[PDB]
Amino acid sequence: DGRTCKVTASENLLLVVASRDKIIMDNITAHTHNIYSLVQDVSFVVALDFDSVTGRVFWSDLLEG
Amino acid sequence: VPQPLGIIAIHPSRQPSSPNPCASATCSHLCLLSAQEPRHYSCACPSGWNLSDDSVNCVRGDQPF
Ligand SMILES: *[C@@H]1O[C@H](CO)[C@@H](O)[C@H](O)[C@H]1NC(C)=O
Ligand SMILES: *[C@@H]1O[C@H](CO)[C@@H](O)[C@H](O)[C@H]1NC(C)=O
Repeated sequence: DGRTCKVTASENLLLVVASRDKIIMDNITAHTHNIYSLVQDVSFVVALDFDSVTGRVFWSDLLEG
Repeated sequence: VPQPLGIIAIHPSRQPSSPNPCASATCSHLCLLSAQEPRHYSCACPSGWNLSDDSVNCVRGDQPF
């Protein structure tokens, strides 16, 4: 269309959400959602940030401080 | 999702590549990117420290608080 932009690196996307005991992860392959949990031992996740250089995920916990 | 406080998206497109000003620096505590030209970098000491005229070094305390 000469107006839309798409990513050269594969369209596959990773989306991460923080919900109390789970760092929910969704993997959008094609347009199919795939849902799994990153870590078992977490208590109350509040803030999530992603680091591309190491390939790491950072999160803060309200109960563990 | 019962308690979705935080959300992050993880793709190579969300952390675009850029040259690093700090790689050239050698200050002893912290190097931070800066909008000010031409260095585009500045150095920061721990909370409570001073910064010497030698912009790459820091001095500590010596005053009541
Ligand atoms: C997402 O899912 C695909 C297919 O299961 C997999 O190849 C990929 O490694 C997963 N993670 C990312 C970041 O794409
Ligand atoms: C830095 O040193 C000066 C004395 O030269 C002192 O008065 C000052 O309080 C120190 N730093 C700060 C902002 O506390």
